[PDB]
Amino acid sequence: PIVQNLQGQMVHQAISPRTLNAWVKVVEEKAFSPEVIPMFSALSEGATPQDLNTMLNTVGGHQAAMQMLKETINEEAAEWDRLHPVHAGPIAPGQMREPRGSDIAGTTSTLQEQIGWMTHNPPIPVGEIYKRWIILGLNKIVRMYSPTSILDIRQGPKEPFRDYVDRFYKTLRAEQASQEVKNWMTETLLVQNANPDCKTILKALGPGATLEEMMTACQGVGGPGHKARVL
Amino acid sequence: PIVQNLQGQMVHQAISPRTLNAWVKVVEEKAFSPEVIPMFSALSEGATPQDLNTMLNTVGGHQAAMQMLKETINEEAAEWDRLHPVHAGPIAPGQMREPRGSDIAGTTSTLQEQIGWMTHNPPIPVGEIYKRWIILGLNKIVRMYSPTSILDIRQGPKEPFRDYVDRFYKTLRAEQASQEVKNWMTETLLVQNANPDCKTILKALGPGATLEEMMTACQGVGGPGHKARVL
Amino acid sequence: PIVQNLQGQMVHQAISPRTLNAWVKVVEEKAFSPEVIPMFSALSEGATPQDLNTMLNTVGGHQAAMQMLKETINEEAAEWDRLHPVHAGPIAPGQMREPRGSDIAGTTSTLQEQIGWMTHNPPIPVGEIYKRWIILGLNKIVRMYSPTSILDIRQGPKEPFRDYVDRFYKTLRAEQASQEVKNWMTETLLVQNANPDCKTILKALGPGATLEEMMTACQGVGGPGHKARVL
Amino acid sequence: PIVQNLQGQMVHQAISPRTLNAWVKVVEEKAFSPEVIPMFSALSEGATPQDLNTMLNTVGGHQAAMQMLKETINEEAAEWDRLHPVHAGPIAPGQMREPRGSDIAGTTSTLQEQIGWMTHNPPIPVGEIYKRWIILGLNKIVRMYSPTSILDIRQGPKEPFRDYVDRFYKTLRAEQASQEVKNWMTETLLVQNANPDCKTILKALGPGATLEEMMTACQGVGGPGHKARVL
Amino acid sequence: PIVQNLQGQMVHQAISPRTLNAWVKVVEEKAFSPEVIPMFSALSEGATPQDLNTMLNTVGGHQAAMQMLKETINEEAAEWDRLHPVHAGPIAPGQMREPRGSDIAGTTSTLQEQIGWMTHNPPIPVGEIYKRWIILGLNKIVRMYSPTSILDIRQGPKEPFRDYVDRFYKTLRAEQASQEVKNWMTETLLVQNANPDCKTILKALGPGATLEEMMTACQGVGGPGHKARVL
Amino acid sequence: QGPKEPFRDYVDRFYKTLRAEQASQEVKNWMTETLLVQNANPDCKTILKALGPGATLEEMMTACQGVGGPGHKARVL
Repeated sequence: PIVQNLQGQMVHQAISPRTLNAWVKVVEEKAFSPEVIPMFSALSEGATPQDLNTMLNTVGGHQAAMQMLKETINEEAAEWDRLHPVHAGPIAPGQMREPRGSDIAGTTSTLQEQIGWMTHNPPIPVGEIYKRWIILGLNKIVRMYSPTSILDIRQGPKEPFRDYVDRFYKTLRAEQASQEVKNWMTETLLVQNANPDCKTILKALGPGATLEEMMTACQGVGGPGHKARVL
Repeated sequence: PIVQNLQGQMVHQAISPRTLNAWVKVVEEKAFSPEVIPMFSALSEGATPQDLNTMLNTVGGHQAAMQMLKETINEEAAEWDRLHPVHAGPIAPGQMREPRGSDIAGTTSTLQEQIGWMTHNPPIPVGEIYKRWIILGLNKIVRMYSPTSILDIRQGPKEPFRDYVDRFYKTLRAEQASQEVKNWMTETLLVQNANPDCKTILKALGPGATLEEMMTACQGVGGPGHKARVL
Repeated sequence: PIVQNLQGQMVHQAISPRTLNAWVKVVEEKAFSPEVIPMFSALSEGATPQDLNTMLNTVGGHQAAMQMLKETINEEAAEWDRLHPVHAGPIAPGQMREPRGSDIAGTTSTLQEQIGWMTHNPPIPVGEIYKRWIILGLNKIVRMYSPTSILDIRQGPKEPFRDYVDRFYKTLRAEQASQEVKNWMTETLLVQNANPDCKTILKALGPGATLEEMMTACQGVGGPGHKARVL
Repeated sequence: PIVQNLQGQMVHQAISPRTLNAWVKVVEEKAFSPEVIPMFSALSEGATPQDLNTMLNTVGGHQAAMQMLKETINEEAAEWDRLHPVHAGPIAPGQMREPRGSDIAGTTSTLQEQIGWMTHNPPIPVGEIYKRWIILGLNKIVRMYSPTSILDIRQGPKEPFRDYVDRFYKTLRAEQASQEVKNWMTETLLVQNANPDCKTILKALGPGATLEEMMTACQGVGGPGHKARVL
Repeated sequence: PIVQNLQGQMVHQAISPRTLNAWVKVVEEKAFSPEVIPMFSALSEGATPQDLNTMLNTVGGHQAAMQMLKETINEEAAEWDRLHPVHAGPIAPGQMREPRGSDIAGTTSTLQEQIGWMTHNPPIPVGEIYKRWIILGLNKIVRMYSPTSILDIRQGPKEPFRDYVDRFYKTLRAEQASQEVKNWMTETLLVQNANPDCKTILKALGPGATLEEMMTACQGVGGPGHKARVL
Repeated sequence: QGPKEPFRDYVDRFYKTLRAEQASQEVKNWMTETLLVQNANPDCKTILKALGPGATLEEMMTACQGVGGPGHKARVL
């Protein structure tokens, strides 16, 4: 990845072996889990596209989903090529002819070519753009991973409040919805998908109370509430 | 976070993957433990909001607790904007414009501009207030987790003094109240929750005996309040 | 190996000891997997023959595969020497005496003179061609471990679409044949070996379906055709 | 080792503990197995006699075997005073003097002096010969391979082709004979030590077949060779 | 300890937790073995007395030998004081009062004082004198550690040659006597206490020869030797 | 070499098959050195081992004549 600042101009240096192996181990046990999307951003320091392509090409046994992500990245590349300012093709001598949609990715451009417009000309943030296109494909994969749909989720009569809340919040991560819509859904969904025992104390707490306040009261009641022999 | 000073100007540096693994791993083993709250503060050198939001967003199973913490952060941010000193509307020419409560949060703010208000014009301690709000949310989380009260922690007939004192102090970590008030209560609580036979040594020392003095006496009697080594 | 640019002339830095440990460890967990082939190139910091050769010599288990790869390299080196433009007679003093097939290889070359022709004079791709030949040999090695052929990829009466897709993707990584033909083949191969119930729901999608469109349809169906039972 | 050139004259840098750990681990996992020799060579960067001798001295349980290696190093050293130039006795003031066979090792040399003839006046190849002497002695440790011979390797009735190949390549590294002799012998050996069931298809494939061709062909043959019915 | 030279004069910088763990792990799993003496030498980078004393006091459960080691060092410090006393007492102003016999120990000398006489004036390697005494104590300790005397080296009837030669050379690690003595007993002892079957082979090999030849002859024979007699 | 087969019958078999070896002289010399020890029966292999490294056919034949039969049946007690 591109590194170095204090010791002068940026230099692309190789990915550390430990980081590559550590990433593979995370992928084994957190294969399609929503937690991977912020982890990927944190781990991938230095915006070089070749390294990002290398990370997606080194995936093991359960790789299949990653080729859909690559096809999605190509759709975004096609969007850059034709649905954004297209360009003539020929350029006036003295300019590096500027990247095409597929040149953003590893498909038609090499490491030396990409690095050239990242430091020998005013920077083009190709790695940020390529990474953003990867994140857009990752949103689809986490959405498809999801086991049960929100209307088919319901709290059992032998199911605690802790688990019911945990099932909802874990499932909510894969939705890909906006904050305003998520807040609207959350307010009624808790009452709507509840069991009768939980609903008995929840309706008593009722509208107005925020997440923490409802949770504080509900945790105090405990388990699946009424008569669950918790004392 | 933004680092460097001895080497010249400050630069925003991405967090280590080792630090991220250590955070994920302690969350995997000690998920809701009170030991996490001092540990998080010690780990988080440079409280830059974007990086802090990423650490919360990379948490596994207990997403519901994290979202309750996020609502607490929104509640504190809203409180800062409305109830803590207000800042004027139309900013003066050539100034960076002081952030509002919403701008403190990584969720509703962008990095380049955020680095600018934290490095150009006079210091704004946005990281420290954001960290304090996170610590307050963590204090709320240990309260949700706790299954028993400090009045319910009591020594069994065959349970050692060592086992009892450990439970009492582990439980005490999440009891949040005034130190002067806690001290005043504690003298009764230590004798109150001990088993009858083992309570005898605590009673024998009487008024003015501190935990060191009690522990020193407890070296001789040993175990669950045993008959002494020499009769 | 040879790396450094902005901070001065290139220096032949030795490989990390972790790289040696990781190389043995990856072989221990997954010796014949195709995922090792891109991973090997990510650990290459200057493709200098002598240190790249050390990786081949440190393998234990599947020694026969490595020895076969070495036999293949001898043929590729000979192909460069004889089937590609032949090397002329005696040269004058002060020249680097143009590399032949066995000079590119570590077997008849010395490291000091190898570095000399490689980069003391304008760069020559001696390490790059050697690295590329190794990838060609690695393709043969992973291709001899796969039991099932493309016609033997089937779906049972109780096998879900996701497992069938996973087997197809695992097989896709073992292809080693023309990409354009393979893509154009992929369009009809999946529906061919699908059982009537599976085939019937797949037939509804029709010609020219994209990978995302196909996966979206597959995600909806899930099971071994549309409507599960006893599993 | 002594390193640095572009950043100033070379300085002695102590070897990292992880290098010794890798050497000990290799010995722990597979004591005298052939993998140790390139691992030792890989970690012998710089090649200063004192630094190289640390690995020889750090071996635990198997240090008695290393006494023979130490004897071999002294045998090669005795030869440096005999088969190689004997030099002369009176070397006049102002020289670092071309060392004797016994001066190569740390036993008769002081580190400052040893480093002195490696960079103060034109470098002496002390590390090159010392590293080679250790490799030559390690190349005699192959003799210690208890109950291991090519003549004992005969494939059983229910033993797969891959087991036979594994056994053949395991003892192949212990041959210690010339490459031409190995090739001439190899043609007979491959068919000779095979079981009758797998030998039958090798006979059908017949003369003029290379190692790659035979190994590639045998993938589709399966197990100990195609099994018949019990009727 | 004192480290580096590239940035300027050496800096007193504490050891890595990884380095500290390596020392604890080696001592816990290999105790007081002769292999720990070169390991300690390689794990003690930078000759600062305080840090060397700290290494001895940070050892795990088995510290009895460590206390004896410090006691033997204390006697050596007393020997050093009386060995050099000509400069004892008053000196001309501008001299750092110099290290006396007890000041070689980190316990008697303050840290700023240690660093001052190490790094300002022409180097006095006080930590290397302290380490020489530690190595001397370790040399005493291995003799105590040895579970057998050299007079009790013998081979049982079902005991193999590999164990007998290994025991003899392992014992020679702790003998302390000059290398001539070790060579001298090797010439005559081996045929004396070998088991009847092995003893016949050693006797039959007869006068002269070297360990490589003896080892080679012993390897063909195998195990505790053939049961039947020869001539 | 068989159980009751002596060195003379065995060496004759080896030289008979070595006539049709059809390989380089250098390879034949390398094989010649180790084949007699490798293919000898346990009892008769002992003299070949006893002579050890650097042996010549003249020395080996001298030794083989003196040990006789299909090898002496080695004592234990």
